[PDB]
Amino acid sequence: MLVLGLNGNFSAADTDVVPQLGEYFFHDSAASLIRDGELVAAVEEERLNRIKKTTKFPLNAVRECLALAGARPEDVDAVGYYFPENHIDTVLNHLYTEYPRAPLRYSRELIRQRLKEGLGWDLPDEKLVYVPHHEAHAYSSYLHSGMDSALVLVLDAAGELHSGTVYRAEGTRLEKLADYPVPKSLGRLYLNATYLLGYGFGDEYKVMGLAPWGNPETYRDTFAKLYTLQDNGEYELHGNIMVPNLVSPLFYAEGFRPRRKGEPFTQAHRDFAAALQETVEKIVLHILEYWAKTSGHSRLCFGGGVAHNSSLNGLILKSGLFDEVFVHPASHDAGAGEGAAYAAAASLGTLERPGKRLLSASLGPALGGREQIRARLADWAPLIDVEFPDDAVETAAGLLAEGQVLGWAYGRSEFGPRALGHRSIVADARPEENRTRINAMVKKREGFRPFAPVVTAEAARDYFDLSGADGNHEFMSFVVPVLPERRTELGAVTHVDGTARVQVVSAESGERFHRLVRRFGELTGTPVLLNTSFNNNAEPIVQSLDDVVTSFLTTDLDVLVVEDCLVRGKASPDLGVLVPRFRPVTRLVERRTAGPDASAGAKTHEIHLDYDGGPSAKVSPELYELLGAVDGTTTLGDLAKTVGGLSDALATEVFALWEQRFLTLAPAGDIGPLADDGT
Amino acid sequence: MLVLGLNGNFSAADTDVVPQLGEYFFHDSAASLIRDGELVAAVEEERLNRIKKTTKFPLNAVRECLALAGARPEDVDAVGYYFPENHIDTVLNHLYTEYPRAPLRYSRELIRQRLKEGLGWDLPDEKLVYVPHHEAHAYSSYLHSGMDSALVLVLDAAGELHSGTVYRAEGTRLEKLADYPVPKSLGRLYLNATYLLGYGFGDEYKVMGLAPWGNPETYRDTFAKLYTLQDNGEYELHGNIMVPNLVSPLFYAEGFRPRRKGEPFTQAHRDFAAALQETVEKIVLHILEYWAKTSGHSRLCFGGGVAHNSSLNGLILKSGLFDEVFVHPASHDAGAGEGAAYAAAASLGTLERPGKRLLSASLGPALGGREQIRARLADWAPLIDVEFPDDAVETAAGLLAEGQVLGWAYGRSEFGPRALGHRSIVADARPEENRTRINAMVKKREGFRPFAPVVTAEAARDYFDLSGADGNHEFMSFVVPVLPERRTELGAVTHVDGTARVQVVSAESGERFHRLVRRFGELTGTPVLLNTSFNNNAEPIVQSLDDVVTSFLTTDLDVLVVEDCLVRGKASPDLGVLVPRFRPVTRLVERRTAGPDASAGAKTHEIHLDYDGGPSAKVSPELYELLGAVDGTTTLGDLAKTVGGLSDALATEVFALWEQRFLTLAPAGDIGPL
Ligand SMILES: NC(=O)OP(=O)(O)OC[C@H]1O[C@@H](n2cnc3c(N)ncnc32)[C@H](O)[C@@H]1O
Ligand SMILES: NC(=O)OP(=O)(O)OC[C@H]1O[C@@H](n2cnc3c(N)ncnc32)[C@H](O)[C@@H]1O
Ligand SMILES: [Cl-]
Ligand SMILES: [Fe+3]
Ligand SMILES: [Fe+3]
Repeated sequence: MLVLGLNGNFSAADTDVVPQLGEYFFHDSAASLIRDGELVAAVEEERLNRIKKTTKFPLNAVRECLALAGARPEDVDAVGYYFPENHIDTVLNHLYTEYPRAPLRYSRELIRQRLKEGLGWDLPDEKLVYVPHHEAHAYSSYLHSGMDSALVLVLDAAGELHSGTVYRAEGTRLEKLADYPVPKSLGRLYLNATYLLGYGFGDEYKVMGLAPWGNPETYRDTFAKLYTLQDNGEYELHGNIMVPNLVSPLFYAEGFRPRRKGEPFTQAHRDFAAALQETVEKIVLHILEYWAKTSGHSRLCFGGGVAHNSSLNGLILKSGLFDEVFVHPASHDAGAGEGAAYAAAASLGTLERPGKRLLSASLGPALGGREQIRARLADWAPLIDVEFPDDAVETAAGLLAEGQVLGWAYGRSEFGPRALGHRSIVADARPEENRTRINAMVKKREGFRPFAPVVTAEAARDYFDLSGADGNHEFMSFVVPVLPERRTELGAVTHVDGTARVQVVSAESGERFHRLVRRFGELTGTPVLLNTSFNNNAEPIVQSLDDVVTSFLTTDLDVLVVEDCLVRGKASPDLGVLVPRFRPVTRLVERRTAGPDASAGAKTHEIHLDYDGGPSAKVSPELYELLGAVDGTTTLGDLAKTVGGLSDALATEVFALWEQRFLTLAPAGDIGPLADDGT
Repeated sequence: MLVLGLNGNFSAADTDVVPQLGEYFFHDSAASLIRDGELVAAVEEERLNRIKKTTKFPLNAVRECLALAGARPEDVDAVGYYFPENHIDTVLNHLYTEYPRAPLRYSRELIRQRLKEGLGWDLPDEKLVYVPHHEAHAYSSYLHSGMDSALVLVLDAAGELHSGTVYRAEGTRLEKLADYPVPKSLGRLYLNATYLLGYGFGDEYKVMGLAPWGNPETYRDTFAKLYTLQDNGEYELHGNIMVPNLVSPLFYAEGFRPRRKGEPFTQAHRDFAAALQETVEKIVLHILEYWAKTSGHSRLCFGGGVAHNSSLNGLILKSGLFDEVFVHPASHDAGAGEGAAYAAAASLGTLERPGKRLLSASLGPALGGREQIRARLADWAPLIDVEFPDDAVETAAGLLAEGQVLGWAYGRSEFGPRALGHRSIVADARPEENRTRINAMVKKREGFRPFAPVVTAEAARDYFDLSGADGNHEFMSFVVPVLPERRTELGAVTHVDGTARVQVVSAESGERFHRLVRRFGELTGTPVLLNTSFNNNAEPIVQSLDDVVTSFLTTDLDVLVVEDCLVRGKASPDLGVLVPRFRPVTRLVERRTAGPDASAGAKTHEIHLDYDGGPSAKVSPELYELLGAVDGTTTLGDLAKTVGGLSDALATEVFALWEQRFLTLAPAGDIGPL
């Protein structure tokens, strides 16, 4: 029983179905593959087209999943899509009325066209199954829990009918107990508020990170005017007719000032985050207190995008409402993509389910075999120095004990937003200094952002308070207090309220990463490391060896450990050997605007990425002339010859474009097809 | 007592308050000036910045109104703005949360900044008055009616609180009788439906013109699912939670396929428009049947943007529900700007009002004095031939009788969307082939579109069925039946259903235009002309002399009559003497996207206008190089020398960009102050 689960919109690599298609129109595209009831492969398209939370059709994700499964497209028994057909087609139809030049192609025709043109795959109509959105979420969260029965709660921003749903799950059977309508979305509430802080879609985790720095008393009475808790676990959100934002009109009327780009976070801003987080917590605990008592159940699965609020999950864990709580690594729409595969199989006979609780999210493409990796690392010679230690974990453990910050790339990439030791950046977890050192310098993000610890299963309870229930910690789903007697010891991974988004690694969840942290513990007396995602501020988590090396070379990391090779950056790297390549969304433009006196203004030049929210950057006339000749094969050095050579000024200008990922820059050729490692 | 009325957003000429500010965020910007109760000047900003239904701050309109009144900024006693302060600021606040780079400037600071930087006018806080939106519509529509008591209905997309409001008016006082919430908007319903016919904001009256070609029965039962009439003049619209469009999900579920831009209008499209138009008529007449008998009024003023639905007005006229009906020429938000002035005046003293029913919309800037018009037409000599007939009206009537299609430009431009004899295109109303060609060749628009007649007041009842109530026909507010025995004769202006959006012109409403129509009637026996607005498909109604000549030369008009000068295009027009200028929104781009094997794709060049909805067009490599050197003073002939002479292909390529208004082309100099 081999079933593809699909989520996201339908745009091609280089264009969107409607020009500048909204980034909120079916985001976090992904593909999942199940076989005989198990999740055999899953990867978000963002890892492959390098567009954070992309909406584009997950064609690459499908190709990669089929390769990991050793399947042809025609081997696939069914395809599940994470919304009902009439709902997606109604939304598409609405986009088409707003863009009258777009041809009338609805989801079924588009899915078949993308697979046909992309994979030579001729999908028969009977193999495509469309699925209720909250059902998809519920299957994904509950079926990987290892539980045989559970209360299931789903809370997200937009199901077709509901923003919230409560189920009773038993075996492979879901029974809806309650629902909440779309305008009551707590995910929409959170996003609406997030905009008042100078942030936008995808920044919710930043707002959650900020909230402990604020006082929830300041705006508590203001938020009280936006919701009311009611009997039987009901609530209302109080809308308005003025703007599509629940929160902005009232806060404007009380003098709140939305944060501007590049501005600092005032105490008003910090307190707003704190009150927003406490609001969503109170409503969800209101829901769960009622449905715990009413259903009688002791086990909870929590899905939907809202279940990436690990602070909320920590409060659910400590509430004492449940004995067990499970949360999936990909609880946002990529998880509904997986769930849709299971719902498609259920629609076509009895449902085969996973045999055990999910412990590892290592499910995307691997980096490649040792032969092809070495070969490719050699293409990078003009830029890096490679060692081959005897025990790369031992060497890495010592280097971390020495105080270095490591890139750590091994095996199959993580499904969902957290890095868990397959595409990670790791450092010593004890010195506070590592916080501003990694935030400001190497990862280039805001300072209030705390860092997440990874600890061995054996030492977990010597450092963290996991009480209140038995939650799953392999995926950093839960924020838990750090025990007071360990707070100062864990100076880098302890938030202001003494809490931490802990990963608990085991020989089961990740043998190599468990070995690393254990071995570090023996060397140091503290088996806890800092673990943050391996990417800079302009890209999602790195996927390929090339992505890994590129990201190493464009951040200030000390050493990179990638499949037992120890990589360092040469003294002066020769950028001239790299071959520049446009991304599918790269645009290069010379512009003239209207001058005063109604002349043609003077030429300016820019590069940008053509998707909604895509970045943009000025380029010098000289780099514009160089980039216009990019052919995909000639090296940067050789292209620069046409403008007098790759001078230090040009190389610096190119490097800064590289850091923002406007172009692909890598040695000639590729690493070739990913080899059969025999697993 | 001198009061300025304002409406629109606050964007400058070249930038918008937020980048790509949506075209619906405070559109139809305009300024109005009232002195001693009388509307002395009014013009929409679109006529001056040449962006249809523009949202930009009406800076040029304010300056032009002050000049027409002979007033200085410091003379203005008050300024009214057509929405409450908190409402417009809440919307601005929302846009700022979506665009965190934009600084937190709200409407009071923005309005005073635009006036100070734009006019040198430091406006004190106490002179700025914000006004309820439907109250502003109501004042405008009622105070110009000539009536001393009336029922006043306002229907539009949305005021700050309501989609519709019903008032009692007596003397100068408005008292509210009823209101309808924002989700019940009939304006929003009609605009939602308009999006299904491949159209957008501003196109509603095209859908209106399509409706008589459709059968209203096909989708009647479908539309019946989106509204319910209730007792005592109430009604409800049934929304949905999938998409922000009331209409599209239901019609999708029944297999409706929204027309694509540049595809024909199928019979299902036509039937869709006909059922839509019937639906809104049913609901409005339901509202008005209740409130006429309840309020006791025999007279009705109807305003708000929905009052530009001339078909609806004609059914209100024939309904027998009222003895009299008045509709203002500018019932959309420009008219709300004017009403904001009256409300501002009322809050700062007693309220002076118009002495008479408004008969003329000729309220914008004029074309200029006779000598500056003659001198400026001389500057255009390399492209035009000019005659100076003894009696231009006499000559024009004869040319019309010989089958010529005339541009007609005189005096002050029309306020509101209809051309009424000051910026008009006119032709013989009799041959049906005139509608076919003027649609295809001159206005360059869809063949289904009807044409509106102008008739003399003395012959109106010989041709049209005006009966029922007494409505005002000076501004083409009402669709009326053409008399059956005249439908054959009026081949070009009788719509498929036998109706016509008539302008009845009189010596009092437009003396010169009336003389033209009367004289044409004397020559031919038919005192009726076709009268369409003087603009091509790429511009709003022409304003200045250079606008009129530009439009004449880039439309396929036979002859232009402008302030008694007879203008025709030269056999070979020398485009090289024209000085190209960028418009403030013109952008010139050389672009590369990704190509094969992740290469840089091949260069392309394009020109575009930088506003939401703005057009774009490809340009050749060599025109791109030419336009890159535009300095605003050098002629196109001199500019083309750098690229090796003004080729015949370059001139042709330039002419087509001129026709689409991507740049300004005009002889050196200008007409000077008017
Ligand atoms: N159907 C659909 O909309 O996709 P989805 O399941 O991925 O839900 C995303 C929603 O979860 C909310 N959300 C996401 N992350 C969140 C976080 N860390 N904290 C609070 N809310 C969050 C987010 O604001 C957004 O409203
Ligand atoms: N409300 C506001 O902000 O400005 P406003 O007074 O100018 O109203 C615009 C509204 O009039 C509606 N509208 C315009 N023309 C229309 C027509 N011919 N038929 C129906 N509705 C029309 C249009 O669809 C739109 O919903
Ligand atoms: Cl591994
Ligand atoms: Fe979801
Ligand atoms: Fe209005």
